[PDB]
This record gives sequence, C-alpha cells and structure tokens, in this order.
Amino acid sequence: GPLKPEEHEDILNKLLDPELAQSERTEALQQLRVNYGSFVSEYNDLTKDYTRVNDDVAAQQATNAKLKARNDQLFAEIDDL
Amino acid sequence: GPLKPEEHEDILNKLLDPELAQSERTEALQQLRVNYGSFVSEYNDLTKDYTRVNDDVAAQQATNAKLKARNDQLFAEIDDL
Repeated sequence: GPLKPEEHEDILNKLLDPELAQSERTEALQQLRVNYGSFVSEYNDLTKDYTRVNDDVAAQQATNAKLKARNDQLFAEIDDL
Repeated sequence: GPLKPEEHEDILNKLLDPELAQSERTEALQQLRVNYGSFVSEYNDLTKDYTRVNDDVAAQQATNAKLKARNDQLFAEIDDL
C-alpha cells in the first residue's frame, strides 16, 4: 500500500537538492503522485466498509426495536391468560 | 483536511522545475510533509470510529440474541396456559 512516513520523507529529502538528476527528479515526483492516489483509494476502501457497517448497526437497531415491541406485547398478553 | 488531488499535483508541478526558487521549494516540500501527516491522522480518525462501530455491531447481535431468547421463553409459556 501507501508509503510509510519515513519512505515519504526520504523522497522529500532527495527533492531538496537542486543538483539531482532529471530522470530521478521526475521519478521521485511520480512516486509521490502515484502514492497520493493510492492513499485516497485506501481511504475510500475503509470508507466503503465503514458505510456498510454503520448500515448494519442501523438495520439491526430497527430489528431489535421490533423484537422489543413483540416482547412487551407478549408481556401484556400474560396477565390476560 | 488533506490536500485535494489537484492541489497535491500542483505542488508536484512546481517541484518539477529545477530552476525553482529554493525559498519556494522548501515551502512546497513542507506542504507535502505536513500534508502526509494530516492524511495519516485522518485515516486514523476513520479507523478509530470504524473500530467503535464494529464493537457496536457485535453488541447489537448480542442484544438481538438476548431478545430472541426472551421471545422464545414467552412464546413457550403461552402453550403452558
């Protein structure tokens, strides 16, 4: 996945020096470019699963509300019979 | 919040030019460094709440089974009477 913070800092270090070869400047920039995209995507992956799980919670809260209702209904239908 | 992809790209565009003023180069590398930390932190914020919610899922399943069991024992003593 995405670069570790020390790997990213390393690239930023190479880029500090103007004396750096052009094939290596563009190569380091491309690593940053591609890495940024990777990071956005990984954040999307987690967002997607977070969305799924918050929907499970909500749907289960409603399902448990329905069962709590039927349990109070059957608790009242016990004094009668 | 972390830089948008187009703002990040823009910084990479500036840094491609070897003639760029050293004052602006270090300012640009700074923005990248700081932004990288901000992004790790945003991802951490989301990981934290995701963890919390996955524990809410488990606790919702447990409450469900705790209601479905009491729903069984009440339905069963509707046969006794």
